[PDB]
Amino acid sequence: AKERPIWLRESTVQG
Amino acid sequence: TKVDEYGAKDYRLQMPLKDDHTSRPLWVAPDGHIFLEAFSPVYKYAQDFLVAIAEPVCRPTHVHEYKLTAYSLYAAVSVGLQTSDITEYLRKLSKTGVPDGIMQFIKLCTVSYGKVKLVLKHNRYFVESCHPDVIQHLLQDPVIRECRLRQTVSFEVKQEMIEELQKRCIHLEYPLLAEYDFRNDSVNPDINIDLKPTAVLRPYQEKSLRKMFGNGRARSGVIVLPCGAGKSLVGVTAACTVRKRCLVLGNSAVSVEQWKAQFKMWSTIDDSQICRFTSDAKDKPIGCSVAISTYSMLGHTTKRSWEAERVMEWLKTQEWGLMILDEVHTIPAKMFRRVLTIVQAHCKLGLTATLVREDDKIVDLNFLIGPKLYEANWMELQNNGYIAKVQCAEVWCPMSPEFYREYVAIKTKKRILLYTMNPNKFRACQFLIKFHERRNDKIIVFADNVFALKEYAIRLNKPYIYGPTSQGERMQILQNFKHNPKINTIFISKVGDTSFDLPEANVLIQISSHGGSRRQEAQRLGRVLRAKKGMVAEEYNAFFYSLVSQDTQEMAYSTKRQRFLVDQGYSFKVITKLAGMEEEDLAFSTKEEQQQLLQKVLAAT
Amino acid sequence: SCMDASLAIKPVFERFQSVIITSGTLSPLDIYPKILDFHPVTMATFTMTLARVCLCPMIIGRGNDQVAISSKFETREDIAVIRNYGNLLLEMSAVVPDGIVAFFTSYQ
DNA sequence: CGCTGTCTGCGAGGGCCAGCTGTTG
Ligand SMILES: Nc1ncnc2c1ncn2[C@@H]1O[C@H](COP(=O)(O)OP(=O)(O)O)[C@@H](O)[C@H]1O
Ligand code: BEF
Ligand SMILES: [Mg+2]
Repeated sequence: AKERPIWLRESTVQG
Repeated sequence: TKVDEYGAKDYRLQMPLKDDHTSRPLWVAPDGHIFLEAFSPVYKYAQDFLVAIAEPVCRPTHVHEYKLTAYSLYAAVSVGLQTSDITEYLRKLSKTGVPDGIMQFIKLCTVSYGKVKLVLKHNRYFVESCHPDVIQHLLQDPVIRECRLRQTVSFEVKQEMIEELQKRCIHLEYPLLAEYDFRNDSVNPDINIDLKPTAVLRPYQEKSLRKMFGNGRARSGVIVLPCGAGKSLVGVTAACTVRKRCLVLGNSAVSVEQWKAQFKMWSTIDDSQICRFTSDAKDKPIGCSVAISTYSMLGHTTKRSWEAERVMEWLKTQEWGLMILDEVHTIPAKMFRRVLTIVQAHCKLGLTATLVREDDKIVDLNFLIGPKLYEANWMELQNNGYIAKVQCAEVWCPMSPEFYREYVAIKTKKRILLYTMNPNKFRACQFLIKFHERRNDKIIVFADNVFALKEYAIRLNKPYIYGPTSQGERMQILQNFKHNPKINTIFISKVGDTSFDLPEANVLIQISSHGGSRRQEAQRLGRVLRAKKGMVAEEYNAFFYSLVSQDTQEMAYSTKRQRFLVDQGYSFKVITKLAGMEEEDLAFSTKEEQQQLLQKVLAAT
Repeated sequence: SCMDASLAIKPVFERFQSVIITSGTLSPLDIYPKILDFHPVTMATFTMTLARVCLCPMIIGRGNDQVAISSKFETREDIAVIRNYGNLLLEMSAVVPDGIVAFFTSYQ
């Protein structure tokens, strides 16, 4: 149902 | 003032600890800073009292902080509080107690209200007070005597020097109570403005007006609410309560039209009464009970045209019971502040959302309009569903090596174009628009640099709005964007950062900005902050993206301009990289394209 | 049309030694001697006493909009007031079991 | 030959950043 994109949903930091 | 080893203001020798501190959620340092807890059972009661006496400094979701300033206290007495009531409740809330310095400070800035009053009648400004002694003290002051026109005692004062009088009155610890007794003013005819039953004001809207109309008389001040909270309705409701001729000062031709529509939507006033005074046209401002204009039109200093001059002559020679000043924070400008004296108004109501400025002139609103009557909490409204939930973000776009080679070396103010026109930044904007459009989201893109706005607009083939665009043309784009499904993304410039009502604009993107303008950032995020139809409180209905160039000066401004939003609890998640970009056919995928772009940017100079 | 009921009921009081006007849902007794010219011996109000509190009365003057819901003659034209009654009945119909009655003020 | 709409310069102003003096330890 129009879920948020991956970058907004979960951290994109390598650490 | 004792400082610990870790550069910390040691306040242990100053105040004690209350035994029942667990229930009491308040701290009060001798510096005046007040740290309230948002998880305490008694938060709701403390916040309303605290926000009135102290203007919030930061309000994260857990622990809020406030600061006590003379202006902050002066607002408390105006609404109805008293030194005994404030200090007693403050001591009751304090889990450590009020230091003697603050206790006397609160008292000092409460014996100044009511001593002197300013009354406008029959196109004449008078300094009214029931105590002759305080008036005599003012007369001793040189500038106060200088601006004089050349039991209760009143001496007339020339209109042109109202500002200087008001500024000195505060400096003399005798604020002028510019309070309007509209209900006992039959001289000015009552207008047929009435609040239609279909219009119901939300609890914060009504609470703000309650402070404004705490007594029978109407109070003049600045009312602050988050962008999209509905300040138009509150402004309209203020006119309905006054029932007198109302002057509304928007920010641009777009502002007045939305003001006009809101009056029709939220009031019974007939279309004939509503009028506009703008360069585009005028709906017979000579005959009108409600006048809508812009600071630029009224504040214009050069000689006015015959069409505008005739209206200006009427405006000066009139008595207004309520002068709504939209975008108050622009008032303290050098010339826009003159509009207050040019027009004669009894009660000045100020509506705004970002009561912040990069200069120190924001405090001038205390006497130019009045004390900050109200300030709603953004998170409180966000959870209540009155304003859409926004997932702010900061997309870190690495700088192109060819560009950075030039950016590091170049320092003659040409950097702004260089890192504004970043091919890496462009691709992120290009990808984001494509993905979000596929999700049926109404995108808005901002850019301070018109050059960048034009470069991106044609390249993506999307409508763009900025200075030269005619009022009708820009108005057309908004209507298309509001309703036309085909127009899903629009480009806007500094013109449309304020007063643009786009309720369905879920997504926002920003590719440029004017330095660290917290006002610009918070205002820009406002466009998409309007409540959505199918909005859900905890679903992040709207989104905000501030594209930035890594390892660039834009990083410093990006942090600087996020100060206001974070103070209200908004968290700016950092996006180092965007997934799915590689598998997308985005522009500037070859060094030749990027090489061509860099040369053009250099050519612009 | 007459104006006072005491005239026609006067013979009843005189002819008969005592009359007991037993009634339910009675608005306060003191008015009836004013409306009807008689001197009651007692004015007793009885409240039913049961192991279980059968009746559960309530008054709903405010709706979801927290707007006055009084069906005033001038306020009768309000759409919100009309909407509120429909909202109340709609919501109540969901919970109220089979059997329910709604009373208005007039046919029009 | 006149009147109205479009477009292009003059002049001014808002907002913010950066600078060479003025001032203080
Ligand atoms: N009480 C309300 N009921 C319904 N819609 C409202 C209410 N208050 C505001 N709105 C809507 O919210 C938006 C407010 O826009 P506007 O008045 O320009 O906000 P602001 O001045 O705070 O930026 C509009 O879509 C308006 O119709
Ligand atoms: F705060 Be709004 F956008 F006028
Ligand atoms: Mg507005």
